[PDB]
Amino acid sequence: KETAAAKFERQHMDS
Amino acid sequence: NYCNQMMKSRNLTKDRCKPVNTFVHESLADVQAVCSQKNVACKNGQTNCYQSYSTMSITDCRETGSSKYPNCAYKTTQANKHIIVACEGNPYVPVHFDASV
Repeated sequence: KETAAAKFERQHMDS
Repeated sequence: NYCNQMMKSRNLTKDRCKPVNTFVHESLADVQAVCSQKNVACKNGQTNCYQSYSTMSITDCRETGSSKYPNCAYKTTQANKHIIVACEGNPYVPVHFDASV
């Protein structure tokens, strides 16, 4: 469903 | 409060309260590019972490001690610090945050 690198983007990324 | 909001939205605190959480205000490309920068050990010992050359605009979201689910309070702290993420896989990309130098 949600990869490890995808979960990072959602949790921390806020360009 | 930004933390209470972003954290809420991102499903970070929609079923539990997360103690800490850093949000990077830089482009994802720039952030992912960190995976080919200063290679150093993570706190967990493993040496597949890469500190950013430069300092990114961030936001440290701390849960204040007085809060409890369903009410998670967050202390918002803006900053510009080097980030350290653990990259893995192909393409090598950030999968774990680790600190803000």
